[PDB]
Amino acid sequence: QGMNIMPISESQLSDWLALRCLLWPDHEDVHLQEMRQLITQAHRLQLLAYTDTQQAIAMLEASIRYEYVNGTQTSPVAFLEGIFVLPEYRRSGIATGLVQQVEIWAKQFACTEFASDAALDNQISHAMHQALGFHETERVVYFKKNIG
Amino acid sequence: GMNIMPISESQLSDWLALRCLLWPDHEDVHLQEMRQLITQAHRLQLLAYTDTQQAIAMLEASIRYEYVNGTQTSPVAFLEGIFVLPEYRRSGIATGLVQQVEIWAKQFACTEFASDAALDNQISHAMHQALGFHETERVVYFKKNIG
Ligand SMILES: [Cl-]
Ligand SMILES: [Cl-]
Ligand SMILES: [Cl-]
Ligand SMILES: [Cl-]
Ligand SMILES: [Cl-]
Ligand SMILES: [Cl-]
Ligand SMILES: [Cl-]
Repeated sequence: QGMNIMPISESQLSDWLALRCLLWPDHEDVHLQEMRQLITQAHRLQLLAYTDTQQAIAMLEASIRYEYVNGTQTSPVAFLEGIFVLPEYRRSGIATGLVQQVEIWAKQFACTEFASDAALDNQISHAMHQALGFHETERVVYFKKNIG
Repeated sequence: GMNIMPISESQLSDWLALRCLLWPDHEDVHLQEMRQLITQAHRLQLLAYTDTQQAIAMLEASIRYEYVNGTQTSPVAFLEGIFVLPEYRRSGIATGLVQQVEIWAKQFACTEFASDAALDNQISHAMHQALGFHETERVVYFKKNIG
């Protein structure tokens, strides 16, 4: 009679896409191509939260990382790839419940650290991360060049 | 006539000495990390030597198969670290060290060469530009404990 978290199945790709496009606006086929791979992967977790009326109101994606993640001292570590809750549902703390499901899952992979990141100019994401129990570790500038 | 060479198991001394300046830590920690690196196919570590066979620069790099911020390809080469003695920077040995990674990376089927730096290390940012890198993203990292 409230909210409910579940790992995403192929049957729920549309509900996943609808929220995923709000988080990361992009071409539908790019999303779907990625979504279909992720659900076959053991090192990936993707969840949806539903209401009574079967409305998908939140999603989370996470991974297990074996390469060095900034701010960490162990490997592997869990990593938050994306989380999105509809505004009307933020005060419900379903985001806390989603995060907690990753930790149970990450514990299976012998992880003791759960990392994430956010754009430097997105302070709201910084406030959200702290509200979920994350603390800041490092601020980083990324560079790259083409290899000719 | 500076010479750039991959680091052998008998050059830990020169490597350690430059590696300690770049990342101050304790010797036995460095050393056992260094010994592991040498055997790894996805890793490259170089030293630059002068005429007098004085070690004046070092570089470490890796191939990354997991997502690196700012890139759109996988895998990518990644600059793990680079140090040139202050006195030898004006010689552009850092440039010659980067080039050796690219050749190595090309031959690993990479097309992008990524790196990062602490936000408060503007000198590194100036150095990355000097080496031909351009900025892709600025990012804050977070963490919480599980067990
Ligand atoms: Cl798999
Ligand atoms: Cl359903
Ligand atoms: Cl959210
Ligand atoms: Cl980002
Ligand atoms: Cl190997
Ligand atoms: Cl330098
Ligand atoms: Cl860093």
